[PDB]
Amino acid sequence: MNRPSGRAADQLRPIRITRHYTKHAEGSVLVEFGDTKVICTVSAESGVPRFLKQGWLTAEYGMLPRSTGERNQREASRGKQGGRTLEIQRLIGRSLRAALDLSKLGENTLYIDCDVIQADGGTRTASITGATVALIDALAVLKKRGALKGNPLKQMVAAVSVGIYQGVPVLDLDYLEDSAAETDLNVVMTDAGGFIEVQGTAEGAPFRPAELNAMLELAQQGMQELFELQRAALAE
Amino acid sequence: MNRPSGRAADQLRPIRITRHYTKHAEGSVLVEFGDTKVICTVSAESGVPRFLKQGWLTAEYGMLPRSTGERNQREASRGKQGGRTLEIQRLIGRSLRAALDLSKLGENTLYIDCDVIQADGGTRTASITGATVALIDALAVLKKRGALKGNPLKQMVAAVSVGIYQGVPVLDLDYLEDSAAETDLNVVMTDAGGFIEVQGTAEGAPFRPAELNAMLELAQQGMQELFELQRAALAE
Amino acid sequence: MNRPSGRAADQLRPIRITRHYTKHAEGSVLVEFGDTKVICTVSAESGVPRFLKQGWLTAEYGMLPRSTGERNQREASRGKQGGRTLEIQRLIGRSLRAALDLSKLGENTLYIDCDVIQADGGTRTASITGATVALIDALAVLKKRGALKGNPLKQMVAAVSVGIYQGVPVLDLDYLEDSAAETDLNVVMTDAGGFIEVQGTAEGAPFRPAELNAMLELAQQGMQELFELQRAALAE
Amino acid sequence: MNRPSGRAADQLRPIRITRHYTKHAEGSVLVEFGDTKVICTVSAESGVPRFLKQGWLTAEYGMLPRSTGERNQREASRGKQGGRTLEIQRLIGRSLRAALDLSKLGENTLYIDCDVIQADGGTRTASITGATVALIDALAVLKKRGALKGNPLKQMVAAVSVGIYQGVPVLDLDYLEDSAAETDLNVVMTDAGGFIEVQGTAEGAPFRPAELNAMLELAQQGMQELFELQRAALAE
Amino acid sequence: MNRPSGRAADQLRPIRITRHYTKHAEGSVLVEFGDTKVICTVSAESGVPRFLKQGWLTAEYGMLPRSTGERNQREASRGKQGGRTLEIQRLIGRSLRAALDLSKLGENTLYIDCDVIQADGGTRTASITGATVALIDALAVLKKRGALKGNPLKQMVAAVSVGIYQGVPVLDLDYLEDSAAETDLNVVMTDAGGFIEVQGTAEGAPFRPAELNAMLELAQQGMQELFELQRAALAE
Amino acid sequence: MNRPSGRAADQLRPIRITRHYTKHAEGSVLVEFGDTKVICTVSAESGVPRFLKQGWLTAEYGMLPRSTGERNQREASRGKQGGRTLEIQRLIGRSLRAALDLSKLGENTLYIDCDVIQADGGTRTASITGATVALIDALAVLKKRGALKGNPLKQMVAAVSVGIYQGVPVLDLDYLEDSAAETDLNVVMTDAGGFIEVQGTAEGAPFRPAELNAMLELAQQGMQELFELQRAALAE
Repeated sequence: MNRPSGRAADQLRPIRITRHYTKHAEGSVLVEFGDTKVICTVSAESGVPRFLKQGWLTAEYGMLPRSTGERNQREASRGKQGGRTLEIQRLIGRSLRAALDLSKLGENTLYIDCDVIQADGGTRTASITGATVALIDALAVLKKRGALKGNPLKQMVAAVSVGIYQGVPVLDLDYLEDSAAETDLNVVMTDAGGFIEVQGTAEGAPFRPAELNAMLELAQQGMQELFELQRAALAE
Repeated sequence: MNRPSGRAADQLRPIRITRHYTKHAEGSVLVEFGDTKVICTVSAESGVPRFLKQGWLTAEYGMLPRSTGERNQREASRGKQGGRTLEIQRLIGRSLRAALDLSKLGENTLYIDCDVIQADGGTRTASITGATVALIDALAVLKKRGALKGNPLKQMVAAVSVGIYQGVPVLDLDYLEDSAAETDLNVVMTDAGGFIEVQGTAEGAPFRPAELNAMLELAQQGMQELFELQRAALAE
Repeated sequence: MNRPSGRAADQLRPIRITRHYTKHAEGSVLVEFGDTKVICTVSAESGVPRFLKQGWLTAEYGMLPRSTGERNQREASRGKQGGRTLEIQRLIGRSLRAALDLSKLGENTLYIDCDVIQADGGTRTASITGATVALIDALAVLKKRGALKGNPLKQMVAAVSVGIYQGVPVLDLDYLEDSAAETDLNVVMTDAGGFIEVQGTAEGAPFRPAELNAMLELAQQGMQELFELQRAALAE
Repeated sequence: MNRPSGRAADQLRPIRITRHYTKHAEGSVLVEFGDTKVICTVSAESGVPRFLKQGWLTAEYGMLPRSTGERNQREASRGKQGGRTLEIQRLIGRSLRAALDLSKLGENTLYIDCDVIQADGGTRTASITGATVALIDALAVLKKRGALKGNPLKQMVAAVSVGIYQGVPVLDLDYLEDSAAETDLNVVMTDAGGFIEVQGTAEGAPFRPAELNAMLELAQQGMQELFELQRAALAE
Repeated sequence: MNRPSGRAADQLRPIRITRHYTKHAEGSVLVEFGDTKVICTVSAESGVPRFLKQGWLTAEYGMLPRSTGERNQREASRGKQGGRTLEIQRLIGRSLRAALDLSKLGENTLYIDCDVIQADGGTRTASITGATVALIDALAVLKKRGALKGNPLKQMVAAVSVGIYQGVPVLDLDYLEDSAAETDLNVVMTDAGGFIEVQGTAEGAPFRPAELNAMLELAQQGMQELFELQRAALAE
Repeated sequence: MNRPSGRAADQLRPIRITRHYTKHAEGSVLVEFGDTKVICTVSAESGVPRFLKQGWLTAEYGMLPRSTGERNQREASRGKQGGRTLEIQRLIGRSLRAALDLSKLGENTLYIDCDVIQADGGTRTASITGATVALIDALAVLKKRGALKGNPLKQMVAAVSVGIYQGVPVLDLDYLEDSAAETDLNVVMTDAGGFIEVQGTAEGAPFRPAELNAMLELAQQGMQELFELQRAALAE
């Protein structure tokens, strides 16, 4: 079993999170999972949709037409967001809201925008891992503006994928591996080691209990390195 | 812990699958998970999208405007299918294709249409469980027409949900339970006991390993009753 | 002249109206005109569009993808309602509003949803005939809730079609007859024997006065059986 | 009973048909029904949609934003054609195809475009009456080009409306009358005096048999003047 | 160098502006630049979009399907306005607003609708030149209604094009010339001889300074005749 | 007159062009005009739209939701590209095609994608200036693949804007200046000093001849520095 990148089965790709990446957002990060590069921004808006309950957070995902090996059609000109985009967006939104105590956010709405500049697998996991850092920077801004009702950060959140490649569970899939793997798992967890999201899919041979547990265990292991990178970035 | 329906935590709702429900489809079933009633039809078409590889199977999901407690906007007049619909459709399509050896299906395309007539939770799981029966009836039709290349049925597939209600994992959620539960799990498995799909989401307290395993174990248990019902229906 | 179904020229198909068909709507009926099966629900909403004048009633029509012999494209995924759908919807809305004294309905809006589960001609006429029964059940609900300003039911309404098949006017067309007939008539009438809608179209030989009168007379005749069925259903 | 225009109940508005109105179309007419002014063009195209059977004819309807008393939203910017437009378009298409022996049209497709420059009721009837003249001019062009298979003109077609105003059936409704009338009738007939289309609708008191016959008789009467105007225009 | 129309390089096409063309608009003009015929209407509406600052003016452009040599698809049925339409609309809106002191217009919104009945080049320039006359008629109406805050007419505005045909700058391009020319210029100026819009584009040989100045000088020259025609029309 | 950035009236912002920016495109550049940062990629595709004549080149423009001071709605979710986007896209496409001898490009189609990562005025001019460099890199790739018919590069192309700020013509506008200026000019020129595009617009006081010439002269002056930067980047 030899991964295309020469990486070991339990080895993450080189990762880097850069804060204050673009100048307008209350929070802006360039997150890099190897060749996967995504810009995640957080935009604070006054008011809320239809609540009286707490604040709100919603997310959107986008890809540059040639962030991919083969050009992908611009959803703007096709006049419609595909199933994949909607799936990834919802995931991001759920994941980030799970990290917040919306009642302490105030009557504000946070807009998360994750745009893939260069894709090579795991854009959704990189997006969540990086968006969390951007989110924290944004909360510091709103706190400064005295627009919050306490510290809404419940707990850090990160994500990573796992897939069966050459019959072996490998961590943090790149495009080639994801294209070849018929069985994969996307996981979103917190600092406390709690799962907020687990999604496993099998196109051919169904994955059995031990198999799933094996993938789950590999993901948790690598999750620790991600939280570390997030903290390091926030302390830099 | 008392479920709204008075059902035990490990008890499925009354279930029934009726074949040859509507007269035009090559396969048509009315599947009932308690008050959740869905019509699942299979439409065989000659030819395939863009392949040379095998046949194909794709699925669509729909709900009647008042199949729900509160009227839901007709996607046709809104001129767009929402995120939920796209999510459910993709799941159904993946699940049913997993049940087939597309290479033995021939140069044909199977259209799966799952429409909710009355909803009360678990429309996607009922849809998959019932669609499989409809799919088998459809394969018998194509076989008769001598349009297949062997028996494409790899293995039966069924689905069920599980959620944390009143701090307890309960099987086959109705609308009230799903509305209250912040942690749930949707699972799609096969006869051999293999998973083809596992999706767990937590909006509040993240679910821990044992918790997930507990939900997974409850789902598998109830999955056996579903395969039984499917066989009984096909032998009737 | 032998109709495909073996039915006489002045014979309606077997008809049945089932009330309280699905559990959420204020009114819900399964109406059956032979093999044509439509679910008609009525959804009461507080308030009105842009009036100060009276209540309101609007209708929508839909078909399951395989409610037809040949699969029809789901308007939701095509992202647009076709001409036929809009035509049928408007007809239903006009027909049902004609049955009401909107000034006695109160500041409420009634949503009529007619979805074809199985089609075999006359879906629009079955829809109107059945929707009226559902509408009455809904009015009883609003009356109970003390949300009305008197009894808004002006008069019962029903509908039926007529077409020239094999050179002979035949009543209540099925799909085969409608497909073959180049001259047809759709009629919507009331208890008092008044017309609220008359639509005759000829694709080939134009229909002459006597011809139209003949079709009109045949429709009125069969209309009496429909009002009878509606009353019987409401008294059951 | 005094009509707004001072016109008698059986009196048509001043009518005029001008051929070769705009220079690009194979047929182009400005038809005027009083203050209702519509430009009807016919565009000949080589080939056909999906036939092997005959030629084809399809129609489209449009209104200038201020062809109406109150500005109406441009369907182009709303990105959608309303129910009214689709209804009128289909009617026009059916009406004009009824006038043709499509088998003698050849493998060609005729595009009918009816655009209202100034509206004051009866735009659809004026459209049909004028489009027929444009259609004939277009057929002469294709005949000259030797693109036809004989003379496809089966018979002239014209249209007019009738409505109950002040309790009296009046011929050729203007906007004010149509706005006030709760009962109206649109009719499309041929030279031979045959009906190709009859549509009567009642919003309040249903119209009875004699009433309908009365409206029908008034329409036929005025139809003769229209065929006369069409012939006069074609002989000019 | 011989222009298709036999016109000299510095000669405008025959031009005519007819006011009060259609009866509903507060301002309505038929403007004719040779075979290019456009109807320009102005619709006054009470209130404004999102301002507190002044009134507003916005414009829309449309073409009849066969106003062109070859039928152009109706944007209404395509459900979208093309790039060309949006470009022309914005230009018209900017041009006409430049002619107004919006602060003296009051809390009103003017809707400009320019629809091409017959096209032969320069529809956008004819549109602006004619819309200005319609705009003035509309202002007189609002003034009469005492809905204005003074005279908002800052200065008359007109437009014309210039292009390199056969290596020579020619004024007011028709369709054939515009189709052949790789270098053209559209200009919008005022009475005082000031430019509000200048747009030059070269598809092949880039145009040099002197070349541009030459085109600019030719346009200004012909602009005087246009202002003359506008005044003559308003004094008629 | 003091520009917000402290820049002189004839001083360009700091500019930088980085080639091979993202790894998938045949050409990819990050172009920076001060705080305006745009990624321009070129995607080579085999074949052409509807030609037999030469190759083709088309362009698309996009902005990240928070590439702007205030979040701008994602066109993908709005399901439509605004007027501004279409305008900029067309400009880019025209500009880049002007730089090519499409007959020497072969039966290929070049897709230009310009996405704004951070905006601060002049995104369209930066886009064109940078896209040209990306285009050249892409041509070298196709030449290597032996897919071209000679060297299609006719001449380098660059662009810059000019506007009246504080009554003075200033070069290369940032967002603040563009927001304040009522008179601006966008220009696209070639190496030979030829204009391929000139667009001047005035919202208030119309710009006179000398004024336009002054802006034009300032633009040409700064254009030389841009061609220099492009060459330097290609020789690096």
